[PDB]
Amino acid sequence: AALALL
Amino acid sequence: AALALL
Amino acid sequence: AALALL
Amino acid sequence: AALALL
Amino acid sequence: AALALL
Amino acid sequence: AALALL
Amino acid sequence: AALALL
Amino acid sequence: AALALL
Amino acid sequence: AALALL
Amino acid sequence: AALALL
Amino acid sequence: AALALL
Amino acid sequence: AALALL
Amino acid sequence: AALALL
Amino acid sequence: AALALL
Amino acid sequence: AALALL
Amino acid sequence: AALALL
Amino acid sequence: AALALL
Amino acid sequence: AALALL
Repeated sequence: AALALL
Repeated sequence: AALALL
Repeated sequence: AALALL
Repeated sequence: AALALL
Repeated sequence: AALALL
Repeated sequence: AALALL
Repeated sequence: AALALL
Repeated sequence: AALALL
Repeated sequence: AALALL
Repeated sequence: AALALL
Repeated sequence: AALALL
Repeated sequence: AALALL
Repeated sequence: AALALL
Repeated sequence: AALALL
Repeated sequence: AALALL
Repeated sequence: AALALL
Repeated sequence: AALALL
Repeated sequence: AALALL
């Protein structure tokens, strides 16, 4: 899994 | 922005 | 699965 | 924008 | 499935 | 706009 | 199926 | 506009 | 089936 | 079935 | 507007 | 099923 | 707007 | 299922 | 906005 | 499941 | 904003 | 699970 909050 | 690869 | 909120 | 690939 | 809200 | 491929 | 609201 | 292919 | 509201 | 109120 | 595909 | 209120 | 795919 | 309130 | 994928 | 309140 | 992946 | 309050 790969998660990003930008 | 919010991104997810699952 | 691939999710994006922009 | 909201995008989903499932 | 592929969903988009723009 | 709202698009769906199912 | 393919749906569009524009 | 509203389009459907079923 | 193919439906359109324009 | 397909229903529309416009 | 109100749309339904059933 | 697909429902929309716009 | 209110959208549902079921 | 996919639901949206916008 | 409120979005759900279930 | 994926939920968003924005 | 409130986001959940479950 | 992945949760965010922003």
